[PDB]
Order: sequence, then structure tokens, then C-alpha cells
Amino acid sequence: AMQMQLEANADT
Amino acid sequence: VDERLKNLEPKMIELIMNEIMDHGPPVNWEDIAGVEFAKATIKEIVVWPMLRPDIFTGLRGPPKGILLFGPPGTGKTLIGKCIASQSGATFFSISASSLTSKWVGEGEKMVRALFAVARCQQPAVIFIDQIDSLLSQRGDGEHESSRRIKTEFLVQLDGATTSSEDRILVVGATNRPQEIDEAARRRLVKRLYIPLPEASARKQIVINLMSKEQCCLSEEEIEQIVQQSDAFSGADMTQLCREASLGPIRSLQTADIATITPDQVRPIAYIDFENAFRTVRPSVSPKDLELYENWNKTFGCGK
Amino acid sequence: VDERLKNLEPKMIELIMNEIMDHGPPVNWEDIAGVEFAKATIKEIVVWPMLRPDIFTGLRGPPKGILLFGPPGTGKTLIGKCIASQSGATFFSISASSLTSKWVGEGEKMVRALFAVARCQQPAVIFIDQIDSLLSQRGDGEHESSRRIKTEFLVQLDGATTSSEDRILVVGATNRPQEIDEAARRRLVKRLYIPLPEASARKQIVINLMSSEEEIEQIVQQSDAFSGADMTQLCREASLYIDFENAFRTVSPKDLELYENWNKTFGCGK
Amino acid sequence: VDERLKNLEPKMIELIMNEIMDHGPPVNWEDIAGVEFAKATIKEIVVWPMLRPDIFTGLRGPPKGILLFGPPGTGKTLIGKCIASQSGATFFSISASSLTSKWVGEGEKMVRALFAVARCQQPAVIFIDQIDSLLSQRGDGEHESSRRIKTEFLVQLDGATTSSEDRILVVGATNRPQEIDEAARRRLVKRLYIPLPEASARKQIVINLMSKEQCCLSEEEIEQIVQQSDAFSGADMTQLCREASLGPIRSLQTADIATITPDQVRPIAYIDFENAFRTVRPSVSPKDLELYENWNKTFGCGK
Amino acid sequence: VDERLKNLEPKMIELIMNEIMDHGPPVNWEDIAGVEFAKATIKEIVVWPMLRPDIFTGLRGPPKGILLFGPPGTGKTLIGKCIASQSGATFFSISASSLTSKWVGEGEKMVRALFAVARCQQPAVIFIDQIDSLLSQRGDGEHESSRRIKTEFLVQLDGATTSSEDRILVVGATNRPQEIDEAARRRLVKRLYIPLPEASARKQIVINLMSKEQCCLSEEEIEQIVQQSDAFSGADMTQLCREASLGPIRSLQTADIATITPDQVRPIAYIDFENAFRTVRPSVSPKDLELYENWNKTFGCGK
Amino acid sequence: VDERLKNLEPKMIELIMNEIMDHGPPVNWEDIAGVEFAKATIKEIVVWPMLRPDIFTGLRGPPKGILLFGPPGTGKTLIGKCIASQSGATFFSISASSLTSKWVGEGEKMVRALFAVARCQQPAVIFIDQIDSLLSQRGDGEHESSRRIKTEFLVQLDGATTSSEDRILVVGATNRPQEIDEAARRRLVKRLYIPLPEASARKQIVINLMSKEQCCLSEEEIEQIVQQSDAFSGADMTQLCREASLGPIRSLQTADIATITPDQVRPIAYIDFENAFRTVRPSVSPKDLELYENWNKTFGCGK
Amino acid sequence: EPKMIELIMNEIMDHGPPVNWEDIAGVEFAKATIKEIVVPKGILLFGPPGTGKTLIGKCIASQSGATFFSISASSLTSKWVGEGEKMVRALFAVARCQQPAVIFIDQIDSLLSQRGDGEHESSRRIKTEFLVQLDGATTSSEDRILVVGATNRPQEIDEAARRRLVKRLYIPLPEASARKQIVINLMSKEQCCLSEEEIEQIVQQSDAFSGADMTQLCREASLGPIRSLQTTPDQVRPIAYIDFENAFRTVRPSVSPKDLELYENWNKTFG
Ligand SMILES: Nc1ncnc2c1ncn2[C@@H]1O[C@H](COP(=O)(O)OP(=O)(O)OP(=O)(O)O)[C@@H](O)[C@H]1O
Ligand SMILES: Nc1ncnc2c1ncn2[C@@H]1O[C@H](COP(=O)(O)OP(=O)(O)OP(=O)(O)O)[C@@H](O)[C@H]1O
Ligand SMILES: Nc1ncnc2c1ncn2[C@@H]1O[C@H](COP(=O)(O)OP(=O)(O)OP(=O)(O)O)[C@@H](O)[C@H]1O
Ligand SMILES: Nc1ncnc2c1ncn2[C@@H]1O[C@H](COP(=O)(O)OP(=O)(O)OP(=O)(O)O)[C@@H](O)[C@H]1O
Ligand SMILES: Nc1ncnc2c1ncn2[C@@H]1O[C@H](COP(=O)(O)OP(=O)(O)OP(=O)(O)O)[C@@H](O)[C@H]1O
Ligand SMILES: Nc1ncnc2c1ncn2[C@@H]1O[C@H](COP(=O)(O)OP(=O)(O)O)[C@@H](O)[C@H]1O
Ligand SMILES: [Mg+2]
Ligand SMILES: [Mg+2]
Ligand SMILES: [Mg+2]
Ligand SMILES: [Mg+2]
Ligand SMILES: [Mg+2]
Ligand SMILES: [Mg+2]
Repeated sequence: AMQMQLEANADT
Repeated sequence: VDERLKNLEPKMIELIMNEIMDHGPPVNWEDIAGVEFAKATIKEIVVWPMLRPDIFTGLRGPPKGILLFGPPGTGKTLIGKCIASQSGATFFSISASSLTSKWVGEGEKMVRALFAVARCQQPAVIFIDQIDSLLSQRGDGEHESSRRIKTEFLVQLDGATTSSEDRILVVGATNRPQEIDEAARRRLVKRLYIPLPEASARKQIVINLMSKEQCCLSEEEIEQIVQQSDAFSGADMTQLCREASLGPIRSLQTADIATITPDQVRPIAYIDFENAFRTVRPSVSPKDLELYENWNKTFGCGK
Repeated sequence: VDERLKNLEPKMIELIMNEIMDHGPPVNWEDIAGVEFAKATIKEIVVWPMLRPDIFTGLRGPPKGILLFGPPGTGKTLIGKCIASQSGATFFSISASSLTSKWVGEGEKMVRALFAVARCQQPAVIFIDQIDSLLSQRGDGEHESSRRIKTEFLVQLDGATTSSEDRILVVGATNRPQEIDEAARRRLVKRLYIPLPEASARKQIVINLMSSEEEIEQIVQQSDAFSGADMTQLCREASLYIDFENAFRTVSPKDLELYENWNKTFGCGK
Repeated sequence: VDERLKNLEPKMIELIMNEIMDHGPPVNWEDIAGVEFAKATIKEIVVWPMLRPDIFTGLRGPPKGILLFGPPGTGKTLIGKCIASQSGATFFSISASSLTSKWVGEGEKMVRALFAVARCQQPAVIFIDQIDSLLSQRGDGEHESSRRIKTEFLVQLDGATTSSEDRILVVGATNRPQEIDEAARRRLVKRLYIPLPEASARKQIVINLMSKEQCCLSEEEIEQIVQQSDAFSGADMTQLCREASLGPIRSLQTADIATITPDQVRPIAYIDFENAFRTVRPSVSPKDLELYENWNKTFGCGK
Repeated sequence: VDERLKNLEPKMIELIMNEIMDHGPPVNWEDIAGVEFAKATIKEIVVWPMLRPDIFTGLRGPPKGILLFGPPGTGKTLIGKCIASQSGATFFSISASSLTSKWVGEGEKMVRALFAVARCQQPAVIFIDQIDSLLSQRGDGEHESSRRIKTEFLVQLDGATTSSEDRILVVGATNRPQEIDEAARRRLVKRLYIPLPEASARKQIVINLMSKEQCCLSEEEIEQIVQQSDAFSGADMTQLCREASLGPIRSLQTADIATITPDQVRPIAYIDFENAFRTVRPSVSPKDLELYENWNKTFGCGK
Repeated sequence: VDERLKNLEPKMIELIMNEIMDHGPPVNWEDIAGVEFAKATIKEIVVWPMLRPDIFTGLRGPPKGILLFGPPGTGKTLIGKCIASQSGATFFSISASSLTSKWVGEGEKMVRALFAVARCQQPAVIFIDQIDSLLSQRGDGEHESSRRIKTEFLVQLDGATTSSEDRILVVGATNRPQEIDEAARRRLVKRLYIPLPEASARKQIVINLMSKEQCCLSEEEIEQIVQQSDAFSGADMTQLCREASLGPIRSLQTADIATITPDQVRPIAYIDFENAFRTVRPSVSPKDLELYENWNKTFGCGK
Repeated sequence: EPKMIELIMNEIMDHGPPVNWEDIAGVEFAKATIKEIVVPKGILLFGPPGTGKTLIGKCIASQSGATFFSISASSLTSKWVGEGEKMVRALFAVARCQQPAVIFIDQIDSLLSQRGDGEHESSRRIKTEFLVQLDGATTSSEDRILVVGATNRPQEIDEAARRRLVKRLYIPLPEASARKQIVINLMSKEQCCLSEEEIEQIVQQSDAFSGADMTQLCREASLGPIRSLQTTPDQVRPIAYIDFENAFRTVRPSVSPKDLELYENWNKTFG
């Protein structure tokens, strides 16, 4: 029982 | 309403709106056999404000909270379904899967989005089938997500943003009221007990179920059937009727059932009722009931 | 039909579909043998709606739930396999470990996806071995995930959203029936006892699997309180009349008493 | 001022500004009944600095951080609302939903933006309801997000950057003070205990709430009502009054309610209260109270 | 020479430069009463190298790290502020919010830019408050961002490119030293335990706080105050002094508030402290101290 | 040869080029006091092919990939420095921050550019500190950037384009070898474990570090000092020597520092070490070592 | 678009040392299938690290006598929006133009993997472009083409892309006969003298050894003689069993038995 986060990525 | 939904992400709003329940087949109040005090209380809660908003405004407003508790099979979900149609307000069917998520902080945002969407559509009714799962007693050393969800529920129900003269109703059902959090238990002011059906309730259930299926039963037969069936819940009575209805089919000649027609089937008589009784037994032991009684004596609002 | 699958995670649907098993070798009721009342009840429940659906629809429809309680190695999985092969319906097999996951909230999503996918095809059978593990008595203190999974299962089986005509049958085989929660017990209306094979059943099984009358009768009489797995192993090693006696010369009944009491209280038998 | 907000992003500032509680109905100190010591302390904290900034500055500068604890439904959020109304300062209503986020490095930034925005508007009041969700005892194995949020909150409440003056008041309310972090407990210097209302508090509550109902009771009836209603929380008295006001409606015939005008309503009488007592019981068990008292002795600032 | 900042992006350089603390209120070692060994070692670390760099250069050079641990409110941040004021060198106040970033790869680049910038303003002091959030034990299933940040911090503190002879000092404060990574723990060579104030420390704090506010207190009264105030921390002593400062305000009548009469207020007396003792309680439970002692005996450097 | 760098943009090449570590202070193998086997292995790997390439080519060519694991502060970075100094080849000091970018699809580009530039200058040595950050076990759920970087590393180290005769060496140092991905483990054929120094290593370290400072130490005193320093790491001995070197300064009276001549300082005696031992403790807990041995016997390359 | 096509054209495999089928030895069935099909659009090769998949790729590049493309994640990923799909289209067009064409993908999981939360739009677009281009090229069958690749974690390959790769092959650890063949092939080049019993004992000692581990052991054995000498080639002592005994001191298996069951079950199911 554990949660996780996310990292954004830039694609211009 | 863009004003109060701008903050919320559109995806969460769509997920919440997906919880709207279709009306489905109508379920009238008379279909609910047995409980009367709870039925009258629910009527006063829901029907009365709709008809005369002017009279009940102010200090006579609806409580905005209900908690149905009783042993399995007594008909809590049936009452919820009946309210879903008779009330006429927007109905939300919320379960554990709807709110819980594996991403950090999404549970509280889902709760807030649910409450905001409910506030947009007024009047609205929110029904939680198993409230004990989400509103269990808070204890030390528990996952932070559950604590956040419980606190968010408490704040949304009785937070600073909450205002009077708002038509939102929350209804919850559970078989284990003793595990409900006290702080959350405070909001659910009206706590209704649904015990096992009485003799009159069983008679009414049997009569209603057998009315559709043509049969010839004398009054003494019904009385002795009621006497024999004791400590029987509504589900037990329904199963007994279902088993009895198949007696004529069982007595039909083997290999002819495939080619048989409904016209050739004989009516239902008392002969199959005893056979059904032989194959049906109560599903709720007497041991547990005492606990419920004590709770109904302590926190129950019944008379 | 994809409309009702709008809100489900596609990978969850893929996993649920992968959980389905392709049809195995054909099996028949006579092959397993050893049960008569159970065979009659199960066939009445399953076959009759298919052959003449028009008459059986309504108050006399299927009950949507079956439980099988008994000692280990008593042919429980055989009944489920026979139902899957003969019923001609999509068969779903679920174990205790399938629903469990490390991340929080995955069990409820798995249960919801399983039920929705099974609902996609109206005729289907969901067989859940070791039902007493995932569905167990809800104590005062326990893991949150287990409580969520149990409540989600109960809601899926019975709830406001659920509507008639589901035509989904849940079959659960257990060995510890007294650990089943009462709320879950209510759903499984038809509860059947699978006991050890009788003399005639044991004789039939041994004669069929092995492939004079006095020798067969003596062998049947000698073997007492032996489960199907024991017979299978004994015959397999024997094949590797004197040899049969040598193999014979090569479970406990004290606990079984409780089963009888349970079968007396909540069993569907007479 | 862009000088102090140049580090933050516009989205953070907009989200924080959305949390400002717009002025609502006015709630005065007379509405809150029974809590004399807490009311006096809050007055000394908030009102006195406004009147005379010069005398109360320096060593007499008002402390930052207040904690409220007690059994559920005893008037904590009511005190928060009263402070918001009478503080004459920008009011921020924060909750776990606003701060927590699913992206890495967001909770700390949200806390910093909140504190900076509150710093721009002075004086300011930050009210965190159900603080135990956010500030709990730190433990091994917890997700890094919670630890980072807690440490950022601590670094904002104190630290090298923090300086004197800069009027900012943080108020928290909770039902489980024993789980508050050791470090966070230091910041909340003033910790207050709000117990169940006493006889005088119950009398004041009933009189004030029933004055608007336009009824008539004799002094002996009020005394008996106060005496019978024992161990009732703040919300219990309100629920009793609400359910007592429906007595006249119940007495009236069901058919006439649709046609009856508001004028033809019997005034509330003691019989309604007697009926209400039969269906209303305390929602807080006396079992859980004892622990609070012990905490009040160990850490409470009361006399 | 700009070659130091050639690789780093200008925006990160600006963000780092924004972290330099201004010339806050002066603070000297005299104000920090209590611990004496810690002050002596800090002086040896910071003051001596600048007085005669030739003598202390080489093997006698100061270490590159310091750690401070103890219960809450024991003057760790006060020691950091005093070091910043007296060290006469650029002082960076870093925190978790200053380094974490949602975008992938910026977390370690922020640390690299910080160390590069601090390398140009030599001598420089980098102070990290609540360091346990940034350099906790490396878990088995932690997010990649945390692992990369910890690895970058370890590399910057000790690495091949350092080549020694860099006047960069890193200071950390925490309440949970047992959670610090061993690889990072070895970097902080000098670990200092700061216990609660002793009798002399409490007396000095009281004298310092009462010197500014004129009062007439005899030696016996001060001795009694010191005797009664047991287990109090520095924050507790400051809170007690602030509470006692309000005695004259409460003594006068309410109407005086409108007139104020600043000269009318009587000097603080011993009765004020007597009353203040009732409303002030120690904020640190003894049960938490044990662990610290063990750690101080296992990894501490205090004789 | 621009042909091998045809498809590399100049900006990528500049970042790789500027990371080359310039020749710092010299470091010799005898300067490293510790395990002889690792030193001999590294010498055979690096020095011997350079001296006699003709005989140590083809099959006998040096391998590509070395890993150094052990508890903190065991001289791994010192070995890296010595390799850089004595190899006489281009030395690249790579870290996590170097090869990570926020833009999509640039980490793999950075790795390709690094390997191409290294191939351009041969012989070359690539040193990665804390390799567990870049090459770690590929978890079930992770961002695409990390997986792409790991796969690019694996391809570059071993791939169809890769061929023998490339004088490029990759050296990694880590404290948590069990977390290295097995695919990455295969490339690093030579695994070297560097445990805590023994009595002989401690004696050598003390002699080397103390010979640079004038003093007189008796043989029995040196033996006793070595005996006392039990479980100390390589950095612990240096810290102990530094602490001892400060004793003479403390011996002199206050205010003498400003004007004391360098000559008028007492040399270091045994009492200095006796005092130092009080304030110096081992920085590595023994319980942490249990893992390393278990791994060393399972995948170690040492007899 | 000359510059864009230049990058694709510059990824063709260059001349290198020859590689022959007999060298692989261990995996006979996969070699048979590959040689039957080379002279089934998609072939996937999976197994524990160091099983010679890249060696198979190099052998195919050297023997097939056709254009060989070495494409990885770095080459097919660009920061500019929309250029990844265009570059994939250019790669497929160039492969079709020069026929026959062989495209080798090392670490396929990087390019395409099971769909997961938080995936960027660019990766999904590139994956869809790859799938559609492969289907379009394969359906017509007018132009010869072959696409193969390697990956150590086949369970992460998405089903949608998995169905395109009809051929799936598993390469287990080398067998005793394979180990002996590798030993003789690698050691026969250098002057050596050993008995058959010695080689049998070496094979028995080397258990659960991958090809890379065996190569490292052989290199250590060949290096041992230099260790023997104190501080011309004629001075080298012939390699004997003592060298192998010394090498076994510092050589250990690099592949744990933990995940072998996973590979075995996956191969049985879909292999
Ligand atoms: N009072 C009742 N009158 C008529 N039918 C009833 C009654 N109570 C239960 N039933 C029958 O029970 C079945 C549905 O029960 P329902 O789902 O409402 O039970 P429940 O109390 O909500 O159960 P659970 O505790 O498992 O959530 C239907 O057959 C309904 O006819
Ligand atoms: N001391 C009080 N005086 C007057 N009314 C009160 C008092 N306490 C509670 N009430 C009434 O109870 C209603 C709800 O109580 P309130 O929201 O203040 O409880 P609480 O202590 O914040 O509860 P919780 O612990 O659930 O957050 C208030 O609107 C007010 O009507
Ligand atoms: N040794 C001391 N001498 C005098 N005053 C002190 C001392 N220690 C603490 N104080 C007082 O306590 C106030 C707050 O303490 P401070 O902020 O330094 O605590 P801290 O060690 O940083 O706390 P934390 O462990 O909670 O991060 C200081 O402003 C000062 O007034
Ligand atoms: N074996 C050794 N011989 C001589 N000096 C040593 C040795 N080990 C450590 N030292 C001394 O300790 C100092 C710090 O050690 P160093 O930075 O090389 O450790 P490390 O192995 O790189 O550590 P980490 O595990 O933290 O990455 C070195 O500069 C050197 O002064
Ligand atoms: N079956 C084999 N026959 C001969 N050599 C082999 C074999 N398997 C591996 N090798 C040796 O392994 C090295 C090449 O391994 P290769 O790169 O093909 O492995 P891999 O499974 O693709 O590795 P990874 O997953 O680590 O990238 C060469 O030394 C080759 O000699
Ligand atoms: N009543 C039976 N008749 C024939 N075979 C049986 C019977 N019971 C068990 N078996 C044999 O035992 C094996 C395993 O039995 P299983 O289905 O696992 O029993 P259970 O479900 O009680 O664990 C099957 O392969 C089956 O052939
Ligand atoms: Mg229900
Ligand atoms: Mg089985
Ligand atoms: Mg509240
Ligand atoms: Mg501090
Ligand atoms: Mg190092
Ligand atoms: Mg490979």
C-alpha cells in the first residue's frame, strides 16, 4: 500500500 | 456552473458525472414491507421539503444526514433504491473504487470534486453502500491517504465553506456501525435501525411476491407458513418463494420440461411450500443481534 | 458494447481478458462421478435456463451464486471444470493472489474491471478458488486494502447499480466455511457439501481409472475414508491384482465433524 | 507586490488567492457560549494588537500559532468562523486537498506560496481544519512527500528568514492532538481545550436558538430542559431544538399541511421538547473524554 | 573568471543568488546562553581560519561539514543565525522547496548550481534547516528524483573535482539524526548535541530577557524561578517571559486600554511570574530524550 | 576525425569537452595505504598494456568496466584520483547532472555524445561516482527518460557498433551494489571490494600523514595508537590526525594566536592522540557490513 | 530534406571483423530458424544477459550480405514536436528503397513498451507510427524486408506491438557441449596443450556460466601465465590446468537464478 508521483517532460 | 467548477480538473468532473445512476424500474414505498418508523422518517426528510419549501425553510430544514444499520438482508439497499426514484433528486452511487487512487493526493481532490458537483445539481442525494470501508475509526499508524480522505470527508460535510439552506443529502448503509468514526458519526444525525422482518412483514412480503404468480392458498395456510418461518430475513423469504415456485417444475415429468409450456404447468399449492422449507434455513445467527440492540439503545434515534 | 467500458483502464481490461482460459479437453458429469444431489442441483441451476429460457425467466430464474464446502481433494475443481465445459459460457478463474497488489487501491479497480468485463458477455461463469481467503470475516482491526476489496465485492454482487438479467454466476469453493463473512454468505444462496466418495463412487472411480467382482468388492471395502486425490495417486503408483494389494498396503476424521454441523445449519441439503 | 512574488509561479498565486474566504453572515462572540477562557485568550491575541500596535509590540508581540482540541461538535469551527468575522483581516481556509499534489516537489512550493501570499496581505489569519491530516508525528518509511511538506511547514513557521512583526496567525483545530508532531507542537504555543457545554452554556444556547422560533416556555420548563439534557455536545442541543420545532407540524393533520398557511401553526411548547428527548441522545460517548483531560493537564495552557 | 558559471544556466544562477540572506538583526554569541562546548568548537571552526590562514592552512584546515541535533527549541537555528551574523561571510539559507523541481533533471542541477555559486563567493556558509528531508536514508523503492538529488549532494560535498582548499562550510540542523544517510553522515564530521538549558542557562536567559524590560527582581526570586522552571527549553523560557510581560496589562482595568497610559503600567514583579507558571507547561516530553542520548554516545563528538 | 562526430551538434560536444578533469596535485600508488590486491589488479589493468601494448593486445587486452564497492569512506575516490594521475590519459568526471536534461530525448543524445568524444580521445578513462544513480535496477514503473538512459548505456558499453581495440575504460564506485541492474552488472567484469583498513593499513596511513609534520613518536606509542583505532575507516584516521594536530594550539593561552610565531609551537605528542580519541568515534556502524560480505562472496572478483 | 535523410543513411552498419555461424554453437534451433527465414516479418529474441543475442545480430549483419541498420532509442527520438514520426517514416522509406533490408533493434523495450500512466504524447505517436509502417510494409509483401531485435525483459512489450512480431525465440544458457565448443574455439587460436579429461573437468566446473562469463574465464586463464612470470612471446609458458584452477578462484556466475522461472514460464506460454 504505497503511492507514487510523476515528473513532467517538455517537448516543444 | 463554470464559477464553482473552474478549479476542478475536467477529468475528475467527468468521472464524477459518470457516477450518475439511471432511474431504472420504479420502486414504490409500498413495495418496502416491514419498517414503518424508518419509512415515515425518510418521508419527512425528503418528501416534505419538496412540497412546501417555505414552511420547512430555516430551523426546520432537512438534517442532511442518514445512516441505515442492520443485519444483512434487511433491505437497506432496497430503501436506498426506493429513495433514488421517489425523491426525484439527482442520485449519486459512490463506492470505494470511485474515490481511492494510487496517485498522491488524488483521493481528497476526488472527494472535493464529488461534493462540488453534488452542490451544483440541487437537490441531490449521495448514497454510499458500504460507509464503514471509507469512514472507519481513525487509528495510529495508518496510511496517510486514508487519513486524508476521512478528514476531507469531515471538512466537506461540516467545514467552514458549508452553508445552510443547501439541498445535499448523504445516505450511508453498513452492517458494522460500531466501527464508524465518532467525528463522522456526528454528521449522520439520523441513525435508523432495520431489524429482521416481523410476522406481519413476512406475511406482506409473501403476499406481494405470490400475487404475481397465480396460486390458491387459504388463510390458515399463510398463517402456518408465517409461523414456521421464523428469524427469516427478506432475502430468506425471497429465496423460499423462489424455491417453492419451482416445485411444480420439479414434479413435471422428466425430459418433458424441455417441450413443456407454461399453460400446462399447474398452480402453486401448499405441497411445495414444505419441500422448500426443507431446503431453506435462516442465514443470520441470533448471536449477533444483541450487539445491534445495544447500539440502537445507545446511539440509535428510533423510538 | 464498449460504451459501458468507457471509464475502465485499458490495461486492466487486457489483464482481465488474459485471465480467461481457453476451453480444455471435454469432460462429462459421469467422468467425475461420486455426487448425485450436487449434480442434480447444479444441472437444474445451469442447464435449464439455456434449453428453455422463456419459461424460466422471472421469479424462477437462476439464483446467481453457488458455494461448495468440503475437505481437500474432494472433486471441487472438477465440478467447476465440468460447468465451464458443458455450460458453454465464458469461464473466468480467479485466485486469491490475483486481486492483491502492492499499490494502494488496485484491488478495488481489479474487482470492478473483472465484474464489468464479465458483464460484457451475459453468459459467463466466475469460479473463485480459496474464496475464504479474499472474502473473510471482517474483524475490528485489519488491513484497509482487504476491507476495501471485501466491500467492493459485496457491492458488485449486490448494489443499487446492479440490475436483474445479469446472467453472471459466481462459484466459490472453500475448505473453511466458518470463516466466510455473513454478508458474503448471504450472496451465495445455494451452498453444497462435497463429502468423501461413497462405496459405489469409489468402486466406479477405481474401475474406470485403472482401465473379478469379488476382488473389486474386497478392494472397495478395504478403502475407507479416502479422498479422490488419494485414489488417483494410489492407482497411478499401482500401474507402475497383487500389485494393487501391495499399493494399498503402501486426512483425519476428527475435524470433519464440524463440516456436518455447518451442513446442518447453513447447508442446502436435506 | 511582485518583489516578494517573483520566485513563485502565477498558477500557485492564483490557487492560493482562490482559497481566501469571502465574507459571509456575521457571527459575534455572544453566539459562542460557555468558553470564557478561550474567548478571553483569543480576544487578547487578536483584538488588542489592532487597537494599540505600539504597546503590544516587542516582547508583548502576539504569539503566532494556536491549537484547539476537544470532543467532536463542541464549537471549534464556530470559533474559527467567529475569528474570521471579527478579526478584520484576510482569512485563508486551507485544507489537505489544496496543498497536496501528485507531481514531485509541489507540496513544499504550495506551502511557501501560501505563506508568501499571506505575508503580502497583513494582517492575515490562516485556519487549517483537521490539522492532524497534515501535521502528524514523523515516522520511518513514510512517503517523502509528507516529510517534505511537514519540514517546509516548520521552516515557514520559524527559521532564519522569519522575522518579528509580520502579523500572521495560524489556527488549527483537531480531535486527536496526541498525534501532532513534536516540532509542530512547539509552534502552536497556545493550546486550548474546548469541553462539552456546561449547564450555563446549554441554557444560553437553548435560549438564543429558540428566541427566533417565537415560542413560549416557563422558567421551570427551561430549568427542567437544561437538567435533562446532560452530556449533550454543542450540536446535540441544536439537533434537539431542530427536532422539537417539528412537533406542531406532526400534530397537524397530514392532509392539511399542503393547504395550511404559515399563520395557523401552534407555538412550540414543552411537550415538543419532551417528545424530542425521547428520540435524541448524546452522540459522544464518555469513554473517550478522559484522555483529553489528561492531555489538557500535560500540555494545556488552561488554569 | 566566469569559467565556473560557464556550464550552468543563467536562470539557475539567479535563483541561487536569490537565496542569500540579507543583513538581518545583529546577533552575537553573548545572546546565545547555554551550551559552551558547541560555541567553543564553532568558534575554532570559523573564526580561527580567517585570523591567520597561514597557520591553519593544510592539515590544520577546518572541516567542510557540521551537524546539530537535539530536541525541538534548543537554539539550533539561533546558533545558525549567530554564525551567519558573526562569520563575516556570504550566508545561503537553503531548504527543500529551493531545490526540488517537477521537471526531470532540474533537481540535481539546482544543487550543482548552488555549489558552483557558493564556490565563487568564498568564504561561504551553506545552512540547511531540517536536513533530514533532503538526505534521508536511501530506500530500496524511493523515487529516482530523490536518489539523484542525494547522489549529487554526496558528490558535491566530496568528489574528485573538489581538490580541497575550498572555503565552503555546510551546516545542518535536524531533530531525527537517526534517519540521516551514513554516506552523508560521514561528510558532517563534527556532530553536536544541544540539550535542554541547564540552571545557569535558564538564569542567563531570564536575565537577558528581563534586562530590556525594566523590572525589580531580587536574587531569591530569580533563584526560585530557576528552580521551578524544570525541563523547560529555550522556547519555553521565552514563552514564560512573554506571558509574564502581560501581567501589568491584565492588572489594570479594561477602560485603561483606550487610555493606554504607557507610563502607568507597573514594572514586572514576581507575582506576574507566579501567575505565568500556571498557564505555561513544558513542551518536550522526557520520553523522547532517551534516543538522543544513545546517539550522542554512539556518534557524538562531545567529551 | 570529424567523421565519427558528424551527427553530433556542437552544443552537445561542448558540454562533454568541458567536463574533462585537469591535472591536479599528483597522487601515487604508495600514497594509497590499504588493500594490495586491488592496487595490483588496477596496475595490471591500466599500466601494463600501456608499457607493452604489443604483448597485451588481442585476447590479453584489458577488460572494459570496473566496479568498486564497499562501506563509506574506504578510499574509492582516492583510487579514482590515483588512476587519473598515473594513467596519463584523458579523464572524464561524469555525474548524474551531466547526462540528464528536461527536454525529451536528450539524455540518450548526451550519452552518445559522451561515448563518441571518449572514442575520439584514446586512451581515455571514464569515471562515474555513485553509479547507482544512473545504472539502477529497472523497476516496473518508472519514467521513460531513465529507461532510455539505461538502455543507451547498455548499448554503448556493449553493442553491434562497439568493437574491441577501443582504449576506453569505465570505472564506477558505489555503496549499494545490490541495486545495480544485472545487465549493467555484466559489463563490469572486475568487481572490487574495499573493506575497512586493518592494523597494517592504519599504521601506514598514520606514518604517511604524520611524516609531513615534524614530531617524535615512539614505536610503542604508535602501536598503541593503532590498537586503539579499531573499526575506524580511512577518513576516520585522517579526522583523528586532524583533531590531534589542533591540540598544540589549544595548549597555548588565549590571545597568543594573533602574534604567536610558528616556531613556538610544541610538536605533536602522544597526549594529543589520547585527547583526540575522546572526541572521535567511528562513522560506520558494524551492522551495515553484513550485507557487503554476502554480496562479495556471491559476485566478487577477489580471492 | 537532405539533412534529415543524412542521419538515417549514416546509421548503416560498417565493415568489421568477420563472424561465422559455427562460433555461436550453443543455440542450434534459433540459428536454424534464422538461416531458414533469412535466405515471419518480426523476430524477437529474449533471454538472460550474455546469451549471444548481439552476437547473432553481428553474425547476421556479416553473413546476410545486405544493408544492416543499427537503430536505438537515441537515434529515433527528437525534442522537436512531430519529427519522430517523420524520421521513422524516412527510415522505413529508405529501408524499402534499398532492398533487401535488415533492421536490428537493440533494447526494443526502450522504443516501445507496455502502455503506462504518465506517458508522453510523443512516445505514443512514435509507437503508433512504427506499428502502422510495419503493417503497411508487411501487408503488400512486394519488397523483401526483415526486422529483428533483442530485449532482456519481454514481459514489458505491449500486446499491440507484440502481435506484429510473430516469431519469438528464447536463448537459454550454454550447454556442456556448447561450453566445450566455445572453449576449444577460443583456445585453439592460441598455442595450448590440454587433455580431453581436462576439458571435461573444466566443463563440469563451469556450471550455469553464460557466454560472457566463459569468455572472461578464458581471458583470465590466458592472462595467468603473465602473472606467473616475474617483473618476447617465446617466454610465455603453455596454458595448463593450473591456469584454469587459478582463474576459477576469481570467476563466479553473473546471473542469479531468481528470474529464471519467469523466463521459462514466459517462453513456455508465448515462446
Ligand atoms: N423489507 C423488505 N421487503 C421486501 N423485500 C425485501 C425486504 N428486505 C429485503 N428484501 C429483499 O432482499 C433483496 C435485496 O436486499 P437488499 O440488497 O436491499 O439488502 P441489504 O440489507 O441492503 O443487504 P446487505 O447487508 O447485504 O448490503 C430483494 O429480494 C428484496 O426483495
Ligand atoms: N459552543 C457552542 N455554542 C453554540 N453553538 C454551538 C457550539 N458548539 C457547537 N455549536 C453548534 O454546532 C454546530 C456545528 O458545530 P461545529 O461545527 O462548531 O463543531 P466542531 O467542534 O467544529 O466539530 P468537529 O469536531 O466535527 O469539527 C454549530 O453550527 C453550532 O450550531
Ligand atoms: N540557548 C538559547 N539561549 C537563549 N534563547 C534561546 C536558546 N535556545 C532557544 N532560544 C529561544 O528560542 C527561540 C526559538 O528557538 P530556535 O528557533 O533557535 O529553535 P531551533 O533549535 O531552531 O528549533 P527546532 O528544533 O524546532 O527547529 C529563539 O528565538 C530564542 O528566543
Ligand atoms: N585507503 C586509504 N588510504 C589512504 N587514505 C585514505 C584511504 N581511504 C580513505 N583515505 C582518506 O580519506 C579521505 C576520504 O576518503 P575518500 O573520499 O577517498 O573515500 P571514498 O571511498 O571515495 O568514499 P565514499 O564511499 O563516501 O564515496 C581520502 O581523501 C583520504 O584522505
Ligand atoms: N552462445 C554464445 N556463443 C558464443 N559466444 C557467446 C554466446 N553467448 C554469449 N557469448 C559471448 O558474449 C559476448 C556477446 O554477448 P551479447 O552482447 O550478444 O549478449 P546479450 O544477451 O545481448 O547481452 P545484454 O543483455 O547484456 O546486452 C561475446 O563475448 C560472445 O562471445
Ligand atoms: N470425485 C472425484 N472423482 C474423480 N476424480 C477426482 C475426484 N476428486 C478428486 N479427483 C482427482 O483429484 C485431482 C485433484 O482434485 P481437486 O479438483 O484438486 O480436488 P479439490 O478441488 O477438492 O482440491 C483431479 O485431477 C481429479 O482427477
Ligand atoms: Mg445492500
Ligand atoms: Mg487443487
Ligand atoms: Mg469542524
Ligand atoms: Mg529551527
Ligand atoms: Mg567517493
Ligand atoms: Mg546486446
